[PDB]
Amino acid sequence: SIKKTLFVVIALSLVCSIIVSAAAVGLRDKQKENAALDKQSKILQVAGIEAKGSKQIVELFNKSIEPRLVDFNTGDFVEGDAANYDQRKAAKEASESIKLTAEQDKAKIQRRANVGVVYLVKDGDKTSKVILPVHGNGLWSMMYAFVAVETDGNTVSGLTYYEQGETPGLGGEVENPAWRAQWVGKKLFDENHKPAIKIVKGGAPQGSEHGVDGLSGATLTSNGVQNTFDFWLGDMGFGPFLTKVRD
Amino acid sequence: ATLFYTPGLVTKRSSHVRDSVDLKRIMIMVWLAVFPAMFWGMYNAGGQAIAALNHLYSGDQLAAIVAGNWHYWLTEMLGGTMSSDAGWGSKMLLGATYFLPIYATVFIVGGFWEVLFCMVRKHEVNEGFFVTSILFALIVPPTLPLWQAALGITFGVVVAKEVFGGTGRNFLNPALAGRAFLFFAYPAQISGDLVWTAADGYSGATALSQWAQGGAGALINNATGQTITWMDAFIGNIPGSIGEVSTLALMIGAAFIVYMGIASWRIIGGVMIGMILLSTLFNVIGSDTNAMFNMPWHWHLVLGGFAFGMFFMATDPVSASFTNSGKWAYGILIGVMCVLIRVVNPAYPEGMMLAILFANLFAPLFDHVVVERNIKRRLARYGK
Amino acid sequence: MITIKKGLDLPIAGTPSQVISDGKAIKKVALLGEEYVGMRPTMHVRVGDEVKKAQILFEDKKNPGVKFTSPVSGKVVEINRGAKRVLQSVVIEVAGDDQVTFDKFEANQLASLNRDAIKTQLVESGLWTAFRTRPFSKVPAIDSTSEAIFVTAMDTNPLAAEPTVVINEQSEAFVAGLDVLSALTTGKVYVCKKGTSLPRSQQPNVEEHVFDGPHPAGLAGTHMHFLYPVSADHVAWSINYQDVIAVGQLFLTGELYTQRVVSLAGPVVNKPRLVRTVMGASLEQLVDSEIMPGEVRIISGSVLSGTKATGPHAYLGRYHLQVSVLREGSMVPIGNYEKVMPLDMEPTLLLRDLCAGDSDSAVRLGALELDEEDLALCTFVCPGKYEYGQLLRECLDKIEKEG
Amino acid sequence: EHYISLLVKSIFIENMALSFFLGMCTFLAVSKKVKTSFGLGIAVIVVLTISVPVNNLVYNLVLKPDALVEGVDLSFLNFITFIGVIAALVQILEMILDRFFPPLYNALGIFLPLITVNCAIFGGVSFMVQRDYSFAESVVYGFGSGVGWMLAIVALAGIREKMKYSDVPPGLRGLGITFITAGLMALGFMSFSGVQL
Amino acid sequence: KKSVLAPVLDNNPIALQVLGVCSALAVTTKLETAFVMTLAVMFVTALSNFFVSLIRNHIPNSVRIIVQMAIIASLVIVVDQILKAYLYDISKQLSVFVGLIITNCIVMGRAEAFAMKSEPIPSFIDGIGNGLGYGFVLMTVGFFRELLGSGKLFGLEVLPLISNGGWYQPNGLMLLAPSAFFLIGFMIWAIRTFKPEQVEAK
Amino acid sequence: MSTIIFGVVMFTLIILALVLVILFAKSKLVPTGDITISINGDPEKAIVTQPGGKLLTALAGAGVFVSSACGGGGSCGQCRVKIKSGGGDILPTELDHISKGEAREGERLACQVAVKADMDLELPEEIFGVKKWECTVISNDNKATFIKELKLAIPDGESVPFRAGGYIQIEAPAHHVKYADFDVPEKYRGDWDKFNLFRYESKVDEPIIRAYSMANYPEEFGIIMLNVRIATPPPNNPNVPPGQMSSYIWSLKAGDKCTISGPFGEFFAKDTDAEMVFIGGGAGMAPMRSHIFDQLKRLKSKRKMSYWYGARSKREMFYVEDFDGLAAENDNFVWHCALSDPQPEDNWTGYTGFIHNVLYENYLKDHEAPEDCEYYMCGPPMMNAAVINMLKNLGVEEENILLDDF
Ligand SMILES: Cc1cc2nc3c(=O)[nH]c(=O)nc-3n(C[C@H](O)[C@H](O)[C@H](O)COP(=O)(O)OP(=O)(O)OC[C@H]3O[C@@H](n4cnc5c(N)ncnc54)[C@H](O)[C@@H]3O)c2cc1C
Ligand SMILES: CCCCCCCCCCCCO[C@@H]1O[C@H](CO)[C@@H](O[C@H]2O[C@H](CO)[C@@H](O)[C@H](O)[C@H]2O)[C@H](O)[C@H]1O
Ligand SMILES: CCCCCCCCCCCCO[C@@H]1O[C@H](CO)[C@@H](O[C@H]2O[C@H](CO)[C@@H](O)[C@H](O)[C@H]2O)[C@H](O)[C@H]1O
Ligand SMILES: CCCCCCCCCCCCO[C@@H]1O[C@H](CO)[C@@H](O[C@H]2O[C@H](CO)[C@@H](O)[C@H](O)[C@H]2O)[C@H](O)[C@H]1O
Ligand SMILES: Cc1cc2nc3c(=O)[nH]c(=O)nc-3n(C[C@H](O)[C@H](O)[C@H](O)CO)c2cc1C
Ligand code: FES
Ligand code: FES
Ligand SMILES: [Br-]
Ligand SMILES: [K+]
Ligand code: NA
Repeated sequence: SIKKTLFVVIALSLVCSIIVSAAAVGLRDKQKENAALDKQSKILQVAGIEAKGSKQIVELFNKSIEPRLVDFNTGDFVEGDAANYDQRKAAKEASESIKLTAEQDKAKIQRRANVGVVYLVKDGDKTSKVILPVHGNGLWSMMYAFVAVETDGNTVSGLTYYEQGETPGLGGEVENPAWRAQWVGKKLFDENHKPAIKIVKGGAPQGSEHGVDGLSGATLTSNGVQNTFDFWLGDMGFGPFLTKVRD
Repeated sequence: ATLFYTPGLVTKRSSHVRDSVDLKRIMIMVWLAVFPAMFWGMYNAGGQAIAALNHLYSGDQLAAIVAGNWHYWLTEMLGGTMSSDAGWGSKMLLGATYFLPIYATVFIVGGFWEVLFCMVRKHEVNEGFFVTSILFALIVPPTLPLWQAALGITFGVVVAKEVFGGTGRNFLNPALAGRAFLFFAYPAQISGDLVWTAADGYSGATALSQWAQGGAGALINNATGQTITWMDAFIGNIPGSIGEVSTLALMIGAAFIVYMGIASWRIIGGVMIGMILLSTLFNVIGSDTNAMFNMPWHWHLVLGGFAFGMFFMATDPVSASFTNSGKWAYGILIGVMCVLIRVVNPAYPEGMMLAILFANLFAPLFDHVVVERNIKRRLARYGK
Repeated sequence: MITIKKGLDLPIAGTPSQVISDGKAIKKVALLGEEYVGMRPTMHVRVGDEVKKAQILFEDKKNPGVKFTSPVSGKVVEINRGAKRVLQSVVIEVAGDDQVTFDKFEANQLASLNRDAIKTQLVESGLWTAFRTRPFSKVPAIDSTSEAIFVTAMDTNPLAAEPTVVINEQSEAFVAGLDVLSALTTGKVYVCKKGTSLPRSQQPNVEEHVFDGPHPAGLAGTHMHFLYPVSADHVAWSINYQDVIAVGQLFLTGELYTQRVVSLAGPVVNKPRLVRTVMGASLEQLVDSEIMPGEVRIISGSVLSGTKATGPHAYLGRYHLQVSVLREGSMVPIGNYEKVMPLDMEPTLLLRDLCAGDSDSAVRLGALELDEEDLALCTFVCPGKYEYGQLLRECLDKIEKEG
Repeated sequence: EHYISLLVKSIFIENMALSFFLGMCTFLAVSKKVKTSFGLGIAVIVVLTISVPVNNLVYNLVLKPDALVEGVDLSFLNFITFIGVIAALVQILEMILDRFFPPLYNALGIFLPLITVNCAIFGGVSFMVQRDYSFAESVVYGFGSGVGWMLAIVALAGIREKMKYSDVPPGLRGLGITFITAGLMALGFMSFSGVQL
Repeated sequence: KKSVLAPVLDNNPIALQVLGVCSALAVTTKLETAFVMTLAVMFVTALSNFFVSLIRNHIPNSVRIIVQMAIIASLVIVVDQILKAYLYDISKQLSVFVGLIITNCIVMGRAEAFAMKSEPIPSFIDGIGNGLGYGFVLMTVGFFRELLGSGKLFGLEVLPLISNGGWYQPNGLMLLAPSAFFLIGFMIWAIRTFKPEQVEAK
Repeated sequence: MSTIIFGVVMFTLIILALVLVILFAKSKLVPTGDITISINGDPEKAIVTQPGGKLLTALAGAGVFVSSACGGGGSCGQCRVKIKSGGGDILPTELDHISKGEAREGERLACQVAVKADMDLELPEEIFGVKKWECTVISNDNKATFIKELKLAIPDGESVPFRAGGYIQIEAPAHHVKYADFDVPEKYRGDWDKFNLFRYESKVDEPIIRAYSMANYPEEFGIIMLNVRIATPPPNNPNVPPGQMSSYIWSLKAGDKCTISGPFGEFFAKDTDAEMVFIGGGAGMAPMRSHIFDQLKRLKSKRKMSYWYGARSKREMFYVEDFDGLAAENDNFVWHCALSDPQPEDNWTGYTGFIHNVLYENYLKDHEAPEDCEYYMCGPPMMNAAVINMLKNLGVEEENILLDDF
């Protein structure tokens, strides 16, 4: 009975889609807040601003943080929905992204968005520090981090890896608070402003400006972190923008 | 049981002449075949450790180190010396203090599981455990903790062999499976720069790691500060696992069992072919960035456990292919995989153990292909 | 022509002199029932019955028409039976000269004889039992026919007698026998021999094939594998040269020829040589006064494949042309099986199937082409101690029963 | 070649069975006979080589956000559409057993319908939407993923057939030992863990 | 009640039947993830079996799978949305394991083997029972893998880790799939030795 | 709302396209009309099932019943048909029961073969023709302690065309019966009053059907003689309800009505010249008697015949006059009986023990050709198992031993 099969499949297909469509469209907004507060919790944590709870995070994020958009090819601010720009989606589309060459793609990121979002921290009506999203592939998965750089554009205030997939213990210590705290006070650039952040096998010399101890027995993941910064701390990453911040 | 009164011919057409070879004689031949690598393994284990200790400490500082490590002062008590003027006797004695506890633990613990399965299932004990115990003890770092040795043999004996019915009824190499268990369960004790030498506080990368970092030029014995020549790796005067170091010692033992017919020369031949082809192919392609592309065949041979695996573990009759054509295919995949893992796998400096295990899984398909093509030739009456 | 390299010649002491002499007089002879595959006997004699030369002793229930006749005239002195009343042997005490005669023909007519006529004479005399079918090494059914009859005119068994020495003495009978096989066969007769020369048949049906190499070269299974591959739908027959001489004698003289030349050899044999005896001759009497002192084992057949000549089985087997005397003293692939097996088979896999009892798998790998003698070397070299001849028959028996 | 590299990665480095551990239910069930396993792997390859490329167009032409309309993103129909597409092709595969009923309809039995839920088929399509595989890349991935699954199943069947000569404890025989075999098999597939596309 | 607990030990979806193996080997790294996955599998399996029963008599066999999967994917899709909006943190840990509930063979397997050919209420009872056995396996494997691989049970430090000051060195293989393969295999061994009725014949 | 409508339409459209493709596959990959199934060569016997996979289902629907104890599943293996044409190939589950030689002939399991095109199957003729006879009881006498002979009168002057060693089927209705109602004579009730076997009561929720061999050779026209053993609860399982049909049969008396069906059977005597040896036990005396009477009175066979019945005491023996008359009248036939525990009042002077050992020592041990004798056996499971082992140790092939396991 062809008529019977068409009636049941068509009738079920529209109606089930209706329940699914109603659930997805209706709950999307609630999901939207949940996704936003997750990023705000990280930006505050690295900034050194303790916040806890949705009410505090939203109130404090608006008070202290001013998201902005930056064009990598020029290192200059652009106007847009900084609060909503999705660099991940942009990097996947040729309209708002470019494809990297083997030489340019040091961090193994296949593509780099034409515009990437930055966050400005303002102690008062002036920006006391800038937070830059940086990502690059390690040994096992893409690792995404936020890096809070002081007004100098060279000294780093905080680091946090908010998305990574690596073996806990050997290579997964990018989440370890002690290793992240070692970055505070470090210099992103050298005397001549070339990416200089270096991950040191065996331990950095005491007082090292750009020496962060690598993950013991985890050279491959430590190499990825170095590759992450060498792309973003350079001409095709945030290099041009930080030059403007620098002076 | 019982006794009965009259016979039948079946039982009368017995074997009336048989060959001297038996399973017992096969295992003892292999057990003796690794003795030369084992005795040297200890001398090398002591020599590397003693050399590293003198490069790291001297005077009263060395005395404190010797007093705080039972391996060192036990060597002093028995007549050896930890000073750099120690002769071959003292080096072998110190290496023994590491090997024997590992071998004793592996033999007893693995033997307990063997007898337990035999006791409960009313099987007679099998002599194959002599090879698994000795080989497992010889493919681990000298510094391996005993409790990890116990766990490793248990996985190899039980999970890989006994649950399959014991000797002759499994498909995966038992000794390498225990090493694989420790490799992934406790990688820190069987990897890095701190496990291949018994000199406390010493960090030294082995040749494969050094080559992967800076090529042939990086090959340095930190204790001595001297270049590692190809001759050193062949003889085994290089850091590493106890037993694998001497490609020469392994070849001597491998020749006897190969001549005696215990080890398949088609498998060994296949391994050499697979390595040479792939290693030479990488050499030709070249790589301005990967130092491992340029490692030649003769260097691939004398580094790591290629020789030990190729001769004494890839030749495992139960886990290898049963067809002469399959034996060639089985060996080549091991040789290709070892080079592949060595060159294009960043995480692992060696790939022999993992390679054989991959090949164990596919030896049965190769045999199947050979046999199914044979059935078709027969169904065609051999074109007669 | 066809050269064999995969094989093994056992270097056992005491090879025969290859000179035919007269063996010890035999006053006892027997037929071994278990030698005939799948034979359920219908007894035609009882202990104390008097029998003639070619008189029927028993018949096969599962092979109707096949008659197993006495080798000699005399008295039936025992009928040994084993477990489940399996007929072990029918011992006949030699005593007399009575015989059953048959039709005789001139040598120039044998090639032209009618096929059914040849079958009748062979069956009545009991010489039909010389043929064995591969697959399954059974005596052929009376009504069946074969396109390929294989004559084994070579012996690569250790301590075996040289067929050329025996056939030369009976050149006329051997050629006459080949002519008879030419008329009996639907196809061709394959005379598988070594390079030396043998008397030849002028019939176009009879082709000579030379095989050279270690032991397995002289086995009919090997020759069949290279010349006429056998299967369920392609059955070949096998007959040895001494039975061919008997066939020629039967159709020339009209009498059953039971004389045989067998090598008496072994480490404990004082004068290893070729001796004239009779079919089923008592081996206890044959080797009497010819062995060194001590506890020895008499084997009907070769050391590789053969029967322990003890008790009810202490008689020359029907298909055995040698007597070997010796002093009483898992499938881990070591390259062992492949080295002694020259056939296009995967030995370490077929043997695994026989050990496991995988009847269907063993057939695919070529078990149906095999007799026990084809696996004797595999049994010899097995680090594990298996008896593949027994395993093969168990698989073959399973195939017959279920099929 | 970019295509050759993707194909090698989706077979050996990213073996859906032994590397990602997807499709284990049919893999550990129908693994007994190589012939049945080969048929299933062949059937799985066909289903994958057609499913991923079909879903690639549907997602990029219809379901991708802002594909049909600007401001309308019917991505939420991703899970239902893909499984439905996979399920549709399964019914045709079931029908096709009119030519292969002996070897596979019967050997698979209840599992022939379940090939729609192999994680490998759903998972493979999911990786094609997260990644940015072109239609040509979608075919290479689907074919490559299937081939890697067939190699393992055919390999696991080869091992199991070889083990007929084993004395496995009862209770462990069948499902219990098969789980141990796949666990041991995955160990040897870890040879590719570090490999870089 | 007896029908609900039958698929725990008598016809376990992972031990006797061969369903849901993929999810058992992936989420058993923590008992927390395993338990949420089991409740999710329980919720979907019970409802999916229930809906298929209502329309079993009215389903065409040609488009049978299409009808059924539409039901199964729809429920999981809704569950993913609920998890994203409420319990957002829990949704994030589950990654694709939420979407992969759809391919869990228990859901479609019991839907075809049992819900059709059977009544909706009892079909619902069958879906709950399989989720229990699925969770019996998920929780047993999660216990060994988390205790030895992480030294923790439900995130609670049970075994002090050397990195914290303790004595236990975690086993890295317990974090990988093969451990799950072996644990499940040994679990079946215990069940079939305590229940010889389930043993497979030679 | 807005995007929701957009999603609902694109979804429905997509799935429908899939359904359209699936239907296209149904039209081309699975065309079907109606299948014709041929039974034997008779056009009357023919099934027009539209194709649907099973054969046992299409056949049951048409009117032919083949045994299917398990009900499909390839478990009982009692459903066997010869599908000479059609049916494809033999599935491995069927091969578990069907031998290679039998499968080659065309043997197939109906519950496993899929009807997909016209096929011709060869079903036994006896299945089509089953006849119902509402008989009237003539005698229900106790032949022994726990055996009753039920004599049934065939109605209308009719007779049953059954074979020797055959059996029929009794269809009793729902009934509650008390053992106290039984008519156990005083001679045999000693054991019954001892264990209080009268206490038992049988209750049957629904009508039931069972099979019973005949103990009257075909020429005894008019009457279906039968021997029935009461199924009292088992010695190792005393705590069970009693027998259902046997209790009902014992409850019957003269004048009662009993509906049957039949004939059926394959425990027939082989048409050869070989010596026959019969080994009976308990109710096994029914098929043995029919066999012996058929071969002496109707076939008037001169073949050598022997009968060896196992009993516990002289009272248990029955049909002594008939065998004694046949043994006297015919020189080819001799019968014997052995008492496992002879009574003081028996004054037994014959064989004592189990018939396996009685037969071996008396006849088969010294027999020259035990192998050349046809053996027909019917008796207690312990007795059958013992005899078969003894015969096999004498070299008797399975083809010469035909059993009648009940
Ligand atoms: C060809 C053929 C010929 C036959 N000829 C004869 C014949 O001549 N005479 C004859 O007597 N039979 C004969 N039989 C057997 C007959 O068909 C019946 O099997 C027999 O009569 C028992 O009938 P019943 O229904 O009362 O037994 P059932 O009702 O099936 O009971 C059988 C036994 O099981 C016990 N039981 C009941 N419930 C349980 C429980 N829960 N657990 C354990 N045990 C339990 C009963 O107490 C009884 O002992 C023949 C069968 C065949 C196939
Ligand atoms: C029975 C065992 C086998 C017996 C020996 C068999 C002979 C096998 C020879 C294989 C072919 C020759 O092997 C050859 O080795 C030399 C060193 O010796 C390599 O010499 C060098 O060349 C390459 C560039 O081409 C360099 O990157 C590298 O330093 C090294 O590989 C050659 O590149 C290789 O091609
Ligand atoms: C990773 C490197 C090493 C592994 C890669 C190489 C794997 C090679 C093996 C491929 C798989 C085995 O493939 C195997 O081939 C043989 C013929 O040779 C087939 O043999 C069979 O195929 C047909 C079906 O087409 C069957 O009906 C029949 O029984 C037989 O002919 C097996 O059924 C198939 O399963
Ligand atoms: C089949 C899947 C795998 C199943 C097998 C997995 C078992 C996993 C855990 C095994 C038990 C581990 O238990 C382990 O016991 C040893 C015993 O010395 C402890 O080891 C302790 O003592 C030894 C010797 O004194 C010290 O060298 C060591 O540093 C110390 O930690 C480990 O710290 C503990 O972790
Ligand atoms: C030549 C040879 C090599 C062997 N190699 C190994 C080995 O590498 N590892 C091992 O555990 N056993 C080894 N054995 C012992 C035994 O054969 C092996 O464990 C089987 O896998 C047991 O079934 C070897 C035995 C022989 C004769
Ligand atoms: S749960 Fe069944 S295939 Fe993954
Ligand atoms: S009905 Fe039971 S086997 Fe077919
Ligand atoms: Br980017
Ligand atoms: K590297
Ligand atoms: Na070395």
